[PDB]
Amino acid sequence: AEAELNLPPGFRFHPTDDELVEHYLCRKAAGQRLPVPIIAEVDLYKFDPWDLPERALFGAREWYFFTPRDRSRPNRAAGNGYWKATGADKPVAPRGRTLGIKKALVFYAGKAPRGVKTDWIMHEYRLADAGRLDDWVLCRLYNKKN
Amino acid sequence: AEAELNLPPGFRFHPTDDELVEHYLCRKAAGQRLPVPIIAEVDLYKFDPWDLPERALFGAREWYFFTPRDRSRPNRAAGNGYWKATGADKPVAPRGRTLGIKKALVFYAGKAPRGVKTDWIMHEYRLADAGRLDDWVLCRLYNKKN
Repeated sequence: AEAELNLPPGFRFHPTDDELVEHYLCRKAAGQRLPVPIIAEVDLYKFDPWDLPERALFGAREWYFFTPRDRSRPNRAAGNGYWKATGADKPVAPRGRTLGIKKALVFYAGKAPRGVKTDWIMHEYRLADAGRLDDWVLCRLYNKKN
Repeated sequence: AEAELNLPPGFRFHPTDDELVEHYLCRKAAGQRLPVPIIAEVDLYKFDPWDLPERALFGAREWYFFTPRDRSRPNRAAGNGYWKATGADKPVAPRGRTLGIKKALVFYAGKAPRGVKTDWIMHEYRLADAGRLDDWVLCRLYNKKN
């Protein structure tokens, strides 16, 4: 939607875990210029997931945000519901002593534990004692039934 | 590997079905210039899949070839083995009266039916009476355990 501002057909943003952490999350936490300004900044955990694509700077099937928060926890309260951890923190280990951590979540609309599973999924990527701060995480959102 | 000749990190070839058919297979069968010259041409069904990435013009996890052949069939003999259909032809219907067909295959090394399943997968994309010829198909190859 502004990954539209350059490319030949079939080319699009489809980073690896090493790339998301190394050239996006890392740089934002080090106050480095991003390779391109395509990740929207939002107070994400204040939202219901269906109000999120709003709002993203690009994307049709999946969306990318910089939000404030994490530093390991099953769950993450948000909007009029909560996110529930779908797996374990997964080490993401770029070249340096840089260390990322991705975790997968599912939104439940409603207050715990009487919440109901939706098809909204999120991958939260946090700098997990890498090096570069707290402070920012980088999230990829999307619905299972696209 | 030469999708390397341009782009910002996390950007790469990751086309949709509509895009593969519309701007790649279609153009090759109409003798139109490709948006970029990144699809290798090979006599694919003469090969064993592990000799294919050779050979591709780019790619680390998945690979794209233009090969001669199809026009619907469970199976496709190839190399010292055969490909076996993993599902049904799937309509791919870009904007025009253009109509593609993707089908999914699994290689079995060995002669039928005493062949043994490998983790090589292939998506064959053929122009299925679209419009533009026979003649070329467009294949995406990759191993399940990357």
